[PDB]
Amino acid sequence: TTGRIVAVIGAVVDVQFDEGLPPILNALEVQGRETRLVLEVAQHLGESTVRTIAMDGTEGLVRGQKVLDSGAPIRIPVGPETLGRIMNVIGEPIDERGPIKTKQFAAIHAEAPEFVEMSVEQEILVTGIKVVDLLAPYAKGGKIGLFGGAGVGKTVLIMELINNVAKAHGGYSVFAGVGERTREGNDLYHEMIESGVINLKDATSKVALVYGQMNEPPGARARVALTGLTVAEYFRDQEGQDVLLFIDNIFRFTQAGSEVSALLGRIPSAVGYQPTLATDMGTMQERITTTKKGSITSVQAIYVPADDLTDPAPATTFAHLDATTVLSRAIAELGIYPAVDPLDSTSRIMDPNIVGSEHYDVARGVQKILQDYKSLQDIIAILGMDELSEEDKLTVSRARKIQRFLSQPFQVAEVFTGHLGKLVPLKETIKGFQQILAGEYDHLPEQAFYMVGPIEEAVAKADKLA
Amino acid sequence: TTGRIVAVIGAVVDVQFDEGLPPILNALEVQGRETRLVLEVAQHLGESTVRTIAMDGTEGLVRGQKVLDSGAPIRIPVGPETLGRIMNVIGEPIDERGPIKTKQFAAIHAEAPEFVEMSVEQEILVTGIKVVDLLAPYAKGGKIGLFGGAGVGKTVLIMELINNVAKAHGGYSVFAGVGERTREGNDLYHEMIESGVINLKDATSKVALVYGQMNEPPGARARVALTGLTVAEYFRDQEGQDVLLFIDNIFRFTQAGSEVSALLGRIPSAVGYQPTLATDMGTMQERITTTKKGSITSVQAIYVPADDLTDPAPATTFAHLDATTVLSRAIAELGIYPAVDPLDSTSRIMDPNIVGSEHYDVARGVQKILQDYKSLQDIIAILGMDELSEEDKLTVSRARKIQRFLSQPFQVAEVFTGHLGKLVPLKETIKGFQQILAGEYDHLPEQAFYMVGPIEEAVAKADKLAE
Amino acid sequence: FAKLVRPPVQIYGIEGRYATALYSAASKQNKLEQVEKELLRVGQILKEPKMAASLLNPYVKRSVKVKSLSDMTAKEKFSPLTSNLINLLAENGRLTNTPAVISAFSTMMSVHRGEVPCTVTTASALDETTLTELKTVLKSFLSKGQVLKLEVKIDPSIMGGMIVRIG
Amino acid sequence: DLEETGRVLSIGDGIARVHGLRNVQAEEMVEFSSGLKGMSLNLEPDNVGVVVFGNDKLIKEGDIVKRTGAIVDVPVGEELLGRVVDALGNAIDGKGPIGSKARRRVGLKAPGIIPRISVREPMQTGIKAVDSLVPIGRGQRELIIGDRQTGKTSIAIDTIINQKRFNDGTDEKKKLYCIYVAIGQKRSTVAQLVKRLTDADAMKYTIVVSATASDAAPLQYLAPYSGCSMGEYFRDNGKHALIIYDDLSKQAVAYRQMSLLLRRPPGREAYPGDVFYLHSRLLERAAKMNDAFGGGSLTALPVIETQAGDVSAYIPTNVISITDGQIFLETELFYKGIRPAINVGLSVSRVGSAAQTRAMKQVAGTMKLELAQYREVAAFAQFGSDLDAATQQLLSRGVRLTELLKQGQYSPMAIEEQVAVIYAGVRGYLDKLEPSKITKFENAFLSHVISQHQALLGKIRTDGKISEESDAKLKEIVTNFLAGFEA
Amino acid sequence: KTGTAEVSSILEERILGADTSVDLEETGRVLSIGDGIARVHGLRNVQAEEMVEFSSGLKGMSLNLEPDNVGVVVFGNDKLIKEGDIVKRTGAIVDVPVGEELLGRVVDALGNAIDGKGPIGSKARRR
Amino acid sequence: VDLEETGRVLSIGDGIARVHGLRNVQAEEMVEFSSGLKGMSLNLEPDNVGVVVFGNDKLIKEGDIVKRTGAIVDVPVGEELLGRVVDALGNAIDGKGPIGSKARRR
Amino acid sequence: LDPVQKLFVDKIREYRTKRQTSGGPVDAGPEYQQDLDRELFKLKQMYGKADMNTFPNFTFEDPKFE
Repeated sequence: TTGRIVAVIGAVVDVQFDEGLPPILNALEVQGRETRLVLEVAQHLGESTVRTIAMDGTEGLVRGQKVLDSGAPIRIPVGPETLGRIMNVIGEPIDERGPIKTKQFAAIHAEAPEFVEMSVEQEILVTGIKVVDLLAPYAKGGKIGLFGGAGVGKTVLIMELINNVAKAHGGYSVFAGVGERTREGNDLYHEMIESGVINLKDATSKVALVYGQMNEPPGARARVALTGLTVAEYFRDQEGQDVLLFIDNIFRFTQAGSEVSALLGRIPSAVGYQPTLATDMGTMQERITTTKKGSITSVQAIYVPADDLTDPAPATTFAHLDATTVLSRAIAELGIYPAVDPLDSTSRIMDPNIVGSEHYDVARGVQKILQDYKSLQDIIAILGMDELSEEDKLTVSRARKIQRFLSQPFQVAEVFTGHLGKLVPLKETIKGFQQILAGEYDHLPEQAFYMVGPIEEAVAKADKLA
Repeated sequence: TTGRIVAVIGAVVDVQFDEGLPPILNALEVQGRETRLVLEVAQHLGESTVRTIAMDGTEGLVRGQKVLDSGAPIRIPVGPETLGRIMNVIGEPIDERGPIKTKQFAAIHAEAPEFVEMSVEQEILVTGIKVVDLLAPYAKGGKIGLFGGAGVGKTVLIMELINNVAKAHGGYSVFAGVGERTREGNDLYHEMIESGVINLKDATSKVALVYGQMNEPPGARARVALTGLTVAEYFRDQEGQDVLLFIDNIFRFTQAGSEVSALLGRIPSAVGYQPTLATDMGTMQERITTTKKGSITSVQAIYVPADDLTDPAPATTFAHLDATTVLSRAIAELGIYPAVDPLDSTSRIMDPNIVGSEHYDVARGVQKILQDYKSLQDIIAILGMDELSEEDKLTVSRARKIQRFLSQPFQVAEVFTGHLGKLVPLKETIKGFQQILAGEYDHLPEQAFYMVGPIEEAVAKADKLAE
Repeated sequence: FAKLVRPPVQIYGIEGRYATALYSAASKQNKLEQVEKELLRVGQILKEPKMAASLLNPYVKRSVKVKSLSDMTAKEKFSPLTSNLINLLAENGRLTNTPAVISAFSTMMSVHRGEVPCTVTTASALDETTLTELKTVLKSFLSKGQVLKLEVKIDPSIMGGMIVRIG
Repeated sequence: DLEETGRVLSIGDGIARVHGLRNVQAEEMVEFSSGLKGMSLNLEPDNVGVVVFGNDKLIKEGDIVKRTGAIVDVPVGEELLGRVVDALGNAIDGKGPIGSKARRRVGLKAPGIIPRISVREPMQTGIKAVDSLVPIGRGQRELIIGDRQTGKTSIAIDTIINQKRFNDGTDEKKKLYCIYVAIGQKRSTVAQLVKRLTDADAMKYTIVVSATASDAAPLQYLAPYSGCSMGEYFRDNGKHALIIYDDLSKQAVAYRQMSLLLRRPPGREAYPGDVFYLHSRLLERAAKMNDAFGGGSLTALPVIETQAGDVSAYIPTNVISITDGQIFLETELFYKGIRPAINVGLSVSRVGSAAQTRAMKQVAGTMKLELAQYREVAAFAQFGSDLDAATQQLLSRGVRLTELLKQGQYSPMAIEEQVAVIYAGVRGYLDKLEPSKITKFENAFLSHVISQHQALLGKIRTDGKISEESDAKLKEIVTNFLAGFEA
Repeated sequence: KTGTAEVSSILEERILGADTSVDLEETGRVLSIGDGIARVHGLRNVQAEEMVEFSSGLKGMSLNLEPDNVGVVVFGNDKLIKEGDIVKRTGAIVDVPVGEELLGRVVDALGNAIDGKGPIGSKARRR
Repeated sequence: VDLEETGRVLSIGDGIARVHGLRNVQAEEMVEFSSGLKGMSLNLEPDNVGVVVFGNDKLIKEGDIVKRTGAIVDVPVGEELLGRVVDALGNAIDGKGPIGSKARRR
Repeated sequence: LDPVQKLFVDKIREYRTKRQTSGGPVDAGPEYQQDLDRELFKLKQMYGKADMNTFPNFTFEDPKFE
């Protein structure tokens, strides 16, 4: 079927499709598009006119120009063949490596799965990072939102996560570069290649990259998320997957929506924010889950808008967050990669009623102790440890061991850590810190714990010294 | 004349009258809504269409429906039989004991009584409660707004006043429970019932209750205001009466106006308001007065949204008043009830003249000390103490005693307080604080002053508080 | 001003706010029908550009557009108040809009008392029906035409889909 | 057939300008072609501004709008006691549909004064802190306030679990039927929750009206009204209902939004004004009724989660002023681990005494006040430095008592247990102990009585209330037990 | 404007062009009224900011000289009026009574008593 | 003529030419006014073209023929404006006479 | 067909055909089967792997009295 450009006021393209008006969400590919310019039906304004959205660029929008309903929402590859591949929003090699084919293509509207259809009861995806699991238990199907110091090997870490998890767990990955810097993604590209997390040779990487960078128009930038989702559901259910969905950076979603809203004759509510903010959010959030088979776990780069989180948007976000991650320079500075400040690595669902009590307690002991030790960092800053007793010495030392012990070396940033990385199963992990808590290894070298994944290699390492 | 409802966009009922439009304000009876749906003509929208307002709600209306002008604005039952009753706008028995059989009917409209026909300069109605009278003495027949966040014992407090005062008062009273929790009104009812002042044996009482609860569709809440006025006016002038007019809450009223403003196809305002707020009020408040024929001392409870006063509506409000009771959320928050910000609750009506200078002065010193005292409070708050002046210390403490001395617990509501601490007849009040001014008390406690009555007893309590 | 008169259909007004004028106007003076036919005429008397397309050409001065498009021509026998309303829609640019007023109108003395129910295929076909009696059936019989799967379908007319629709 | 049908005049933004069906009975939920219902809110002449139930993606214009000819009602019944539904009372449980097939207009109003009857009730939460300090009676709208499932939600469970005792008891008033209106609460959240409630099997006397974090906005919006209609049924059918609205913050959001999208403004905080009416209309319908209503109740537990403790926050101010108190919970305390976490200063029942239980009152009434001071000196006094023993004790004791108002989540109680542990502190017994041991004490203390002083419990239970005698038995328990409890 | 008189009644006669012919020029019919805003159809010839005079006697003023009607702020009631009410021009904007006998006097802003000292004398009136 | 490759200035506010016609207009084509003067046709409304006027309203008046050039702008490019101060047509203001750049690039 | 039960017939005889195929009703075919194979296997993952068609037997022991 056809549309006419009847009005262009920018990328709100008033299209009159006159062979009926296909339901909102239908993708049209506009005819006369050299620059294959997809319009999504947004409103049926009537007059056989729809308000549609360019998710693409324009010009040569010679009026009345012909527009073609694809009869569906935008269809994009689904199926495994996306891994290792970078597609634009509209599902096309911006890896610039020829077709990112798949087998199945999908119209990308597909929303909010039924509550019963989940295994309504969700479960930690084991990261293996001691600290990670420990401090913020990461849930299969869950949304974890990654607040974090910039460029700190956020990415490095992340790459490593793919390595440990997307590898060790059946975890797959999606990278959705939503509104990201094309450049950083470029850089990153090379980084990924480099890291080997992405591979070309074989494209049997764990990650399909979808980018709908700043370059995209908001609708596109906005929408690269559903697309990414659409695949991830594919893998999730179909490939049963624990998909890791890196949605990077959600703020850009919010931003994309919000922008349009006004123009879209929608009151973009508080702060400008699209009145639907939540609903947008929700409908989307409901697609992130351990269904029955598979989980789409969303690893969400979260730019901290206005570093404000009461910030209605974040307030909403809170609802969407089971576990919250702030990556911390403070820590980083300590040479500790992980740069995680753990106090910001929580899950609201913390409790012993919920996050159960050894973990929790050991942790409680840990947050407390470390802090207490931190209280001592102020105290010691004055009094020195000399004026504190051995339980303090101990705590300090332990805290310090623990400190180091959160450090796990990195294959990637051998530059930051100094070396090749590890992996640490949880039992060992908690045991590890619990053990340090038992003070067992005296205070036989604590720098041993530095950049060692499992606790033992440090104990051993303490010995090689001692 | 008849209209048919042509557009219903909520309880903004657009009626297109198919013939003659009576002037705006005609109360219409909708032909069909047995759910006695008065539409009040609001606008003549043009081409024999009016915007009318449902007071009521709407579900079930067929777009079509015939409306027959009730041919006037609202006629309401008036006269004394409304005393001891719950009337709504239409004076229906929310007493739920059947009608409020009157002689008199009324347009719920009434206008501002002539300026000359008013009394020109009124004379103090003392307010009993020590702190209150003292700092805010009122005028007999006065309009007092009680700004205060509702429900903080705010409401309790008004009741308590009523208790002290409305009790103490004879004349009559008009009580309007607007927009307030029906639940509280229920209790209150029973309480009055109980009190037998809501006479269970007089159709009258001495008090008429008019209600325009929250859960209502707006018009009803909105308009109950005029109604209540009509009655009280009825009593004031006609019954020559010293009426007490209790309103809870004008805030909900104002809000009701504002809410509609949009819907009324008008612009809302700043903050959404009714931009006509002022005219509405001016005219309304001027409907209020204490003329010669009687006096209405109107105690008007004011929920102040988010206690923002700044907030234009309250900004306006102030004009209407001549006594403001500004409650300090903070003080209330100190539990301290009295909770008022009295350097904000005002009357110019305090006088060396009228209130005699003693009171007055004693107050001026008080107002002063306190006014200074706050100023620091903050500084010092973080800026701790002493490398300072301790004379200040003296005032601080003193201020604090005084502070506490304003406090009187909710005597009656032992349920809320468990505490009594009484009312202070005025000389004793003046005396009280004056004595603190004499500062003899000062080696004494602080909560002695808290939640009590007569300074003597407080003193007694001081001693006692000193074990 | 006047008082409300509205031939059966009747309408909603609005681009027929005029229609309704004449649903009171034509109606009154009961050149209801004179004009009723006028309108019909006008429709195609209209339809060709000329001094009409004139308007489009913004730059043609409405002032004199009326004196041309309606002076010599639209008063050719369209006048009573009819040229004046022409000259009103004229002013009020409702000329491109006029067809719809006719549409709106024309369900008027006949079709004024139209036929409505929304009924499969070539559905109703504005006629007349008397609600106390059935009129329905009759019609159907008359024909054994229309298209009903392509045209309105067994899903409406008898749920082809519904059995699907339960699941 | 299409007999009388109308065409979607326009659609965009889920606002269907609907042409035709013209004589629509107001606030008829109508049905569109799409299965989808909408309710024809706005009667403009030439069209109907139609609030769409479900969503506009589906939609195509000119589409047949059918009257449903029904004014919004929601199913009412009791078979939902034992069920999870969506707001329209249709399941989501997937067990197939509820036995409750009665429907009831949600368009209903809050009864009058005479219909109503004031409180004098207790209403037990099993959360000691709560029934004591913010003592609860049945019918009451009261704000549950707390900041981001800060156990906020947890609370509701403990109470519900407490109503277990009644519905599993036989209560003729305390048999509180729980209506859980879940507003905005993601499917996971709910799914999860439900899973628990069912486990708490409390689900049996419980309706869950469910607006998760998926709904069309009016749906979320509607959900409470749905609940509203239903709970009044119990209330009025003598049955004693409990509704949890969690939370209106979201509902309002949807609603404002709804307005906004309707290009209807709002006011303050971007929120429209008669959202006040919203809550009022909604909440006033929760009440404590006279006997004509079988006396029953719909006790309303609205939940508003403070946003950053902010309540001045117009809509919170609103709700607060409606509620007859708030239970503000001190979230940092929660986070300190303190569960309950309460900001009891910010927890009030202005009411107080009509809403209490004598058993408890006998120790707690007195205690509340005494605590008023302890707490007062916990805050008032604040240094390093000591005062006197009294107060020092009060702090210590107080602190002990603080543990007592905690309750490791999902562990409510029957009145005697609460009173019991309380007796121990009030009456001086455990000023002594420390928090670390309080908690322990209680455990022991309970097993002690559980075993033994079941008598006494029996009594306390019996009278619903303490006796000095029982006390004397208690006196012994505590002392002795206390001794056993350490040594 | 774009609806009114495009719709009937008002329109319904303009068609003919018979409706006083039209006039309402030194007259108006209240085109729409509500709320002290008399949109007054006609008064067409008007001065700017003319105080006009009502069929309810009253004044309002034609500030807004619209090509159709007059936005008339009616300085008062709406419960008097119902639409179409005749507004007669005064051909005249406000000037106000001024004088020196106002010294000693409380008048309303009309420069009319409210003083209830009976009336004032108006010597002058002045812009 | 055209309300295609010409338009009549539908309205001119002041520098916004709502231009009647041009209806085949590309998105973002620079147009040329009957006054030379270019404007660029951003909003193709069916009824007008919102055209940003690269000129002033004291320089013309309505109904004016606005002609398509058919071009979306490119500006001269090359690499010899090195020295130049130009207007943003990629053409001078330096008053050296012209530029060096005679290739143009979008 | 809308002697409405004929649409039940319309379905039903194609149930009659399908159920009067094998597996009772089949034509679901191998694609269904791979889907099955996963969830049927995936079930076993939650649930253990042995006597899902026979009775599991068990054993009883102690470490020490620690």
